[PDB]
Amino acid sequence: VGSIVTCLDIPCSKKWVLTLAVENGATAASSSVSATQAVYGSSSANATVRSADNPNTVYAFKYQVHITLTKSRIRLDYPLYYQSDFNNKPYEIVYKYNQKGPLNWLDNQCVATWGSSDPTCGYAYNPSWSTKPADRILYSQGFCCDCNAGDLLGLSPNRIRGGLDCSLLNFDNPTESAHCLRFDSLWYSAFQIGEPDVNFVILVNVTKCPLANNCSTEIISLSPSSPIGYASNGKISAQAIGDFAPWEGTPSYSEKLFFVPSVCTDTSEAWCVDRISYIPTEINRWMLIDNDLVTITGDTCDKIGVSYSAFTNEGQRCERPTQSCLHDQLQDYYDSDLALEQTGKVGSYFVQFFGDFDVSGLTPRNPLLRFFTNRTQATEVVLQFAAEELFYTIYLAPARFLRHLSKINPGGLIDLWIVSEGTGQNAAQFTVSASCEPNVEPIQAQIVTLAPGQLVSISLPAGVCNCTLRNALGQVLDVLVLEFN
Ligand SMILES: *[C@@H]1O[C@H](CO)[C@@H](O[C@@H]2O[C@H](CO)[C@@H](O[C@@H]3O[C@H](CO)[C@@H](O)[C@H](O[C@@H]4O[C@H](CO)[C@@H](O)[C@H](O[C@H]5O[C@H](CO)[C@@H](O)[C@H](O)[C@@H]5O)[C@@H]4O)[C@@H]3O)[C@H](O)[C@H]2NC(C)=O)[C@H](O)[C@H]1NC(C)=O
Ligand SMILES: *[C@@H]1O[C@H](CO)[C@@H](O)[C@H](O)[C@H]1NC(C)=O
Repeated sequence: VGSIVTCLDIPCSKKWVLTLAVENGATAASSSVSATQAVYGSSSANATVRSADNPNTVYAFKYQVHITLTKSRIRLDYPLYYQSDFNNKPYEIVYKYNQKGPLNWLDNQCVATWGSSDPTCGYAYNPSWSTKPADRILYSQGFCCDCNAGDLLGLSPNRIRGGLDCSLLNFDNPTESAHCLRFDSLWYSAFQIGEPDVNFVILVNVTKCPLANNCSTEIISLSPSSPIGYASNGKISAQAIGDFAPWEGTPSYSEKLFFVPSVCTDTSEAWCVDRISYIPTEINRWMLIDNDLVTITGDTCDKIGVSYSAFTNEGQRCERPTQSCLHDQLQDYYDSDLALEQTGKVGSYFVQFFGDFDVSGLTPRNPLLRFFTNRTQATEVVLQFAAEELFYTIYLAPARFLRHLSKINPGGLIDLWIVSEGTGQNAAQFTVSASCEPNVEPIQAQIVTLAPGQLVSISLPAGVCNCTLRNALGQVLDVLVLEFN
């Protein structure tokens, strides 16, 4: 049980403070109880609460109080920091014709020199919707391959990427090829990951019921981010207490990037609309991928985010097969883990393979990285109650029998004098009992009310009388023995 404090300079004049602990657990059908629950003001002994200062006052429950605390599973929430967006699978297209016919060195050359208004691949622009030549993206026009001798050794070595037949002397036969970088419809958003925060929910049910010798219910929710809640017009407050910091050994994903599918540039591709659908089977296919598998600058080949500079500047580009520089993309990680998921094995990139990923309440374009855990831990919950309506005051003053005045005259009439000593204006109720034993009919006790400093006399109708003074609540103050007859 808790004590009662005066409300120092949380709205109250007097305040009941109680501290409880609640712990979470995996209950089952058989053992279904993890709750912390306590009742107050129901038994005849726990009906009063000691005061912090001035013990002469105790507070009795006006209602019987039911408080129940339950704790959710413990979740690790990883803060996300937006990096940029990344294409799912870039692909190379090869052009060997244009609107004039086959590409060749004589009458219809492949054009990819920077600055030309005539690139066979076209340019890309930044912003993408622009056609201003000043907004052309460097290296976006791709590059040409032809039936010449490159700087390195060989005879017509640049024919390989475009599949050119450098032996036919024929104007229907193209002798040059253009190579352009393109991005498929699906774009992922990538996030950096911070160190996790702990999260849980504590439900506090406070139920007031009448005394017995209708019920009311208020629910307070508590969390590490919102640790203080109120109820019944600020008359009640609950607060979770402790170091909510993550523990040692919690998994860290700092070196990784959170890859969330976000955008379809061509919404007419049903496969793309599926990849961004916020349903649990696809959200569990979002990916954590090591940062060193990504190129944020796009000038590194065979890395997530590869772009025009890496594609065009690859050494001996024309001697390489198509789609070179474009390996190991998000689509390849997806297919790799998808086949593992489709065969009951454990992959390396899907979030479902990292733990109990929370898919609830996720809104598109506002993703989160949250994992439920094994953890069970106790959390102290401090409760405060405005005592104005929960308790009425009960005062306890000292009280003596005035021995120099309380006598017995020789008919049974006991003249008793009681004094309450001290200062105060709050009366206290006292019970006076008499136990005259030898052949004396019973004497009924009587309640007397005395404020500090007051003094009253009451008469009670070979013997001896045991007279006892009792407090308003389960105490005895003074006892005097007096002879009779
Ligand atoms: C906040 O906290 C307070 C108290 O801490 C809660 O109030 C308490 O709610 C309890 C249930 O909600 C309630 O206990 C009930 O007592 C009733 C009898 O007085 C029961 O009818 C009631 O439901 C039963 O529970 C049984 C458990 O299995 C169940 O078997 C039973 O169903 C069988 O029995 C009926 C016949 O009664 C058949 O018709 C039926 O077909 C089944 O055979 C039934 O479900 C439960 O036992 C407490 O009395 C409440 N205490 C107080 C002080 O009010 C609040 O609910 C909490 N608030 C919130 C929001 O959580
Ligand atoms: C929880 O921990 C226990 C041992 O402490 C382990 O056996 C169990 O597999 C764990 N479960 C989960 C879901 O982490």
